[PDB]
Amino acid sequence: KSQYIDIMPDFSPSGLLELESN
Amino acid sequence: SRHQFDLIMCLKQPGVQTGLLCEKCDGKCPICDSYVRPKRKVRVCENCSFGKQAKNCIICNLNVGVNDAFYCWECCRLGKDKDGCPRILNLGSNRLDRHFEKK
Amino acid sequence: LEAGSKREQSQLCVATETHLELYDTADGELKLIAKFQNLFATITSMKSLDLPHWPTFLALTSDSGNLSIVQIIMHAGALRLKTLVNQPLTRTTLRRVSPISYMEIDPNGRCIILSSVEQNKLCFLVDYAQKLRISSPLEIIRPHMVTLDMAVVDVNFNNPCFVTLEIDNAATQLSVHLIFYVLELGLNHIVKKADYLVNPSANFVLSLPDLS
Amino acid sequence: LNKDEKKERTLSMLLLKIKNGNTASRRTSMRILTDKAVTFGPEMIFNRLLPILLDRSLEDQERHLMIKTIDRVLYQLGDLTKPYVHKILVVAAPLLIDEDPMVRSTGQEIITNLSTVAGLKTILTVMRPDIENEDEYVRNVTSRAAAVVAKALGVNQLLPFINAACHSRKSWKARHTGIKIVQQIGILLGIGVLNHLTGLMSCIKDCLMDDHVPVRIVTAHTLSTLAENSYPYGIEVFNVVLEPLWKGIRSHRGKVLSSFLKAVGSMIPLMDPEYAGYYTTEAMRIIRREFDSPDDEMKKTILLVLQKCSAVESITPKFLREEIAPEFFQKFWVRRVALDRPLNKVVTYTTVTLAKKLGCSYTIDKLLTPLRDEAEPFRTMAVHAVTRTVNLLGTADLDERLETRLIDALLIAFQEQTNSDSIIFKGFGAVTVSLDIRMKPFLAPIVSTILNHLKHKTPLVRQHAADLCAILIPVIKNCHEFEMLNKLNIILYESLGEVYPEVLGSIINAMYCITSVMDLDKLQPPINQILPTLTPILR
Amino acid sequence: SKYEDEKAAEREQYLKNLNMGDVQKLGINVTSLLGRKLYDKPAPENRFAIMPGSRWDGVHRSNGFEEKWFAKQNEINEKKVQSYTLQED
Amino acid sequence: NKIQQINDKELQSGILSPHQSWHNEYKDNAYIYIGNLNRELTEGDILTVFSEYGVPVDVILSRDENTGESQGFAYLKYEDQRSTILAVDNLNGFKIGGRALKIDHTFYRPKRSLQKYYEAVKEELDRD
Repeated sequence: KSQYIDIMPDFSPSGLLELESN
Repeated sequence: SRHQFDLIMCLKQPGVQTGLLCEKCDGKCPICDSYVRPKRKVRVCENCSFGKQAKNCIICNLNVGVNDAFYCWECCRLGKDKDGCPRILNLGSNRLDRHFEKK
Repeated sequence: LEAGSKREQSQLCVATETHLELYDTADGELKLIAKFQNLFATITSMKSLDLPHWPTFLALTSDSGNLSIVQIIMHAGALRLKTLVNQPLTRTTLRRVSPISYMEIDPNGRCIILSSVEQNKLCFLVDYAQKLRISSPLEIIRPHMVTLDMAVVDVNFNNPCFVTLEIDNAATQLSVHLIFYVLELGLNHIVKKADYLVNPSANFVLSLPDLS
Repeated sequence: LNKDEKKERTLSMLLLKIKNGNTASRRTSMRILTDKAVTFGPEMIFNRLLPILLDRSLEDQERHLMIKTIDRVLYQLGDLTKPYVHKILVVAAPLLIDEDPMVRSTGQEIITNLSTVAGLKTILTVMRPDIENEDEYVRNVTSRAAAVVAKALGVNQLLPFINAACHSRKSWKARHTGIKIVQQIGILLGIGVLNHLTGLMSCIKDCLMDDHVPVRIVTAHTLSTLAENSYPYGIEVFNVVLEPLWKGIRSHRGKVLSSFLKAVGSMIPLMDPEYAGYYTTEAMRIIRREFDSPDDEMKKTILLVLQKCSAVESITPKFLREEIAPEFFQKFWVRRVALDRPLNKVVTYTTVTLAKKLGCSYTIDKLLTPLRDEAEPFRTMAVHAVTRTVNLLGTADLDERLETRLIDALLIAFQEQTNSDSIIFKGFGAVTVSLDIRMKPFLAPIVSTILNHLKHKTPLVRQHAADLCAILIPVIKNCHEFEMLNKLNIILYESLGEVYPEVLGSIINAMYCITSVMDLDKLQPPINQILPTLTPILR
Repeated sequence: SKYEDEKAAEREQYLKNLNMGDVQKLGINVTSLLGRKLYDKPAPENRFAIMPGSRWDGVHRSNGFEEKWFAKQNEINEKKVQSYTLQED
Repeated sequence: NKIQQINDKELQSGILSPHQSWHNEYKDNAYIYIGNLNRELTEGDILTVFSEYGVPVDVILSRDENTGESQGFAYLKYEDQRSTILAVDNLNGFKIGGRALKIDHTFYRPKRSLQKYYEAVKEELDRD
């Protein structure tokens, strides 16, 4: 009941994928 | 080798195993390099045996060996037979220098 | 010979440089069985090797620097002297460096051991299979030491040992010292265990079995 | 100056002629160095010579002409100072890692000459600051360099150096590289490691326990090399290390499991029959568990252990067929294996060794599924296993059905080959030689395909059509199909004006095989009509 | 034991079925085939004609193989025509 | 670079189409092991590069239970398998963040301990 799981996904952009193009 | 002066033989106490010669060096005495009248099998020492090294010709030590190596009659009369392991260690000046010029 | 099945250790082979002969016993009286063909070499040692698992075949080193293990055998109608292994060692003549003249055999048949006078001593490690097989030799070279009396220690399968009386060739005074060697089967090399300096008069060595 | 400024040119001219010069030029300027190397200052030679070897421009032809001058100069002078010994190793040692063995050796040829020249005491002072070095590539270089020194001078003189580095608590990396020195000592010395194995074991065991895994791993490999290179003799010195391996196997998994199993796998053949049966049945549990590991490092270790175990007396050939064999051929013969060469060589060699314990008829039974497979590169792999096996196995075992299915598998795998390789011919020729008199019924349709392929357009296929006649002839005479012998011979005669020299050579080879075997009178063309057709071919 | 075996079998089935690709399972053939979101802009060409997922950034990411397969594809397809047409006599 | 080595040999022989290709060994597999990832790439960003070759239904990034950061490997199931043949083959050996990632076919077995992480991921990929 505190947290579902301590881990969980993100679905957020890292600066690495955008950066390499620019 | 008789004509190629830089190469250094082994000359250790021969064990029980027979040297081998590639198709190209086949039928040659390892001392005088003569194609005629063999007499006795060669016998090389342990430390020339072991793994990949044992298979390679005992003259060029590059190509893989197939036939046994014999001493010629004349080298068994002189006694150069029983000096030691008749196996060439280094590849020598001639073989290298061909190699690099070609590429 | 003459018996379908009989095995008895009573029988003896006797050699002299060129010549070789075979006698029998057990009749109480030494009989000649065979005289073999003419050898044409100089036999510098002869010792029976009896190896476990089989007749016995006399191991014979000579001039020619060959260790020659020969089995006397019955073929055609008469006894012949048939060879099994002749391993090359040094050169042909009777010469001081060459390892003949002392040949003593592990009492169980695990290994032959040879020496010279001076320089080297070799040890070949015998095995039997579908065909008799010798190992590559085991060398020890002590450079200035002339050797006298190589006699050999029995052992119960531990590790074959042997004892020599060596005297040094280059020294100011005569010192002749007794020196034990142990072939170590595990690492496969001959080790020098104990070395004791004894008075110069020393003449010969002999092995006392067990003391148990 | 102006007088001695002339020697300053001469060497720079000689060093020019050698590097870039006519072949008749440099050959005279090498003769001048080898004689005059003494009179010129070794300072002047090395200070001028060595910088060339550091540019990025030089070609391989030009570099080996410079190294051949260092080797010929070092051979003479014989007394050399430390500043240059550091320089020479900077140049020479990176050769030891170079791609091809010809360069690898001429690099090794230097350091074994330098080791005697510069003496023992000097070099070991130059390695000490170098082994403690931070840079990886420099450490990978002087593991191989210090090991070459070890063989030339003998390892005992150099052993307290290693023991200082390996057991060193000072730096982590000195422990690591100090242990690599043990491999290339064990690899160079080959069998002869042995008598030194006790002294070396000082380093390995205690350096094994390190908390750093990359050291834990290296020793597990340096044992497998010492274990193999030793072979039958060692075990008595490896009992000390056998205990901590298992507690590392039974836990750490990962890549530590791949290294520890390689060590334990290569101790087995030197264990006694009593133990050797024990540890394998221990280890065979681990392998069965790791068949699914996608890593390469593990697969190379799984193959080593399967490879080793068959020899051991304790496992029976029945146990293999019942379990290990069917779970082998299905997992390791996937088409993804046949593609990469480094893991093909292993799987076939592993198959071939298992073929001894396994009935020959059992392995060949399982290799029919790949011989009939659709993929080309996978049919070639399963041929190497049969041919390699075939010399290894006698064909007496095969019931008639496999004898027919084997030959259909080969003919197929023969007639779709693309690349030219010997393996198909030796293989299809090691089968025939074994079963020769039994071959008679299968020999009619095979010869039909030779006559069909000698009409084929692509010139490779006319090589392999004629290359496989030279193999079948000694089979055929036993068969007695002489009319065919005269049928093949004429067909090889009418083709003997072919264009392609690669193909025309092999037709004559088959002509030579038919001629020797057959009755001289019989030959069809016959001989008196053949020989005048050859004389213009000698030209 | 039998029950256990059955259970094991079931789990195996589950494992396998989860792993199988969706289009094959419904299959029967060969803007989304299974109504999944699809990209908009023109994508690079492809061996199988599959269309990138709605979420694609739009950068080429490739080792360069997929283009080299076409070169071999075109080659093999060309030398079937060249072989007859270049025939002579 | 292990797998990339194969396809060049394979293609060179003109193997062409899956029946003769080693990719045929699988056919029932969809998930792809995605290795040698950089540490900061998260599920959404691994769900950037891999839709070039198909439509992902699932994804799993392997990450330590405690600190919750990338182990560096992921398991990503494409809707239509043949994307797998396409991704493994074409994108293997490609640089992201300095280190060249590895792909290979995999049989993927779910683990109890992540059970919620499945719906938490699925719900986002279930949006489409």
